[PDB]
Amino acid sequence: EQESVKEFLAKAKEEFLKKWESPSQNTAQLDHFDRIKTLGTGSFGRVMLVKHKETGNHYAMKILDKQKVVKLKQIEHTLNEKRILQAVNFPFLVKLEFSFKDNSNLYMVMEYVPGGEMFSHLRRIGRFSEPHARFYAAQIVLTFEYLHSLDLIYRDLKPENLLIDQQGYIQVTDFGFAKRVKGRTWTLCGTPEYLAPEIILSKGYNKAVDWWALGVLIYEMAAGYPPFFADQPIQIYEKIVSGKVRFPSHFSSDLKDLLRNLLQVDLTKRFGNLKNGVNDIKNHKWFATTDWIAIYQRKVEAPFIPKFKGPGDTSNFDDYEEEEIRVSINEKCGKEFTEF
Ligand SMILES: CCN(CC)C[C@@H]1OC[C@@H](N)[C@H]1O
Repeated sequence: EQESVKEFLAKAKEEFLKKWESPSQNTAQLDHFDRIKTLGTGSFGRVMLVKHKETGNHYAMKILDKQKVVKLKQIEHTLNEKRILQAVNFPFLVKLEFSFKDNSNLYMVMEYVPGGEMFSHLRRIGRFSEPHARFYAAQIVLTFEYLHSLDLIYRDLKPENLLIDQQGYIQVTDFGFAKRVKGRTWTLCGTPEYLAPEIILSKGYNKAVDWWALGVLIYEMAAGYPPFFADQPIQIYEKIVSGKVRFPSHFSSDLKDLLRNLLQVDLTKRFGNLKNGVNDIKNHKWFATTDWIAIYQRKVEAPFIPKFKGPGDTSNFDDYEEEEIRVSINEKCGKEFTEF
């Protein structure tokens, strides 16, 4: 690589390691914010729009119930997410602004991105043109180059985790499965449609699983549906391990060639995991029109700008039942979350 790229990544790792070894803790509290609206809900918690009472700034507050985080690997993942997010810095990653805990919950307060999830926009339009898909894919390539150079694996790439910001660019959210890994790792995690074969087969795996998931994401953006789907996960898994994929006729030859090399079932032959690393992807013909420095500097005009009215507009997110944020009189699971 060029010396400027090598020095950029060396400085990035220096800055990450300093925050990694001295994590920030306890930088706000709950009654510093007004609650506005629930933006999403899951098995362990929810994400809410909030407004800081002194500054008037809007944020996305993720709330995790400590008593639903029971398994050893669930606790490990919860601690991974906050330690990594407070240490990273890159143009296409959502920024963590505050974190804290109380008797019942863990809290991560992020910048609020009002344009909504890529998933919503993709399902509304049907599919993205190849130049449109390529604009988003280039941002993921640069983000994985950054994360992998810090010895981080992301492990949750899917359209629901890619938010579109006020300039039409991607902000990646949800680091719940992200982990710092020297060598291999073994946990079964991720959504079935995006899982690489070596996760399904219970092997020790590495950063190659993120490049497989990029292949799935690019296919889904350009086709409108993912390459492997079925009603039961076991059926999805059979398709993934088989080594077969059918491409729509409208795909360009260059797109098909890139996807065959990302959706390579043999991890030792998969693009992103060869001796030239990420540069086999950056130099592929499908990316020949991409100005990689212009993308990083956000100087390229985006395919579209989301419609919203201001920094507190919630019209690009959907409606959920509004439930209490109960905080018990007694502390729960204090020992497990001491480092949070
Ligand atoms: C932090 C790990 N868990 C909570 C125990 C949450 C999962 O992380 C990835 C994300 N999509 C979510 O479902």
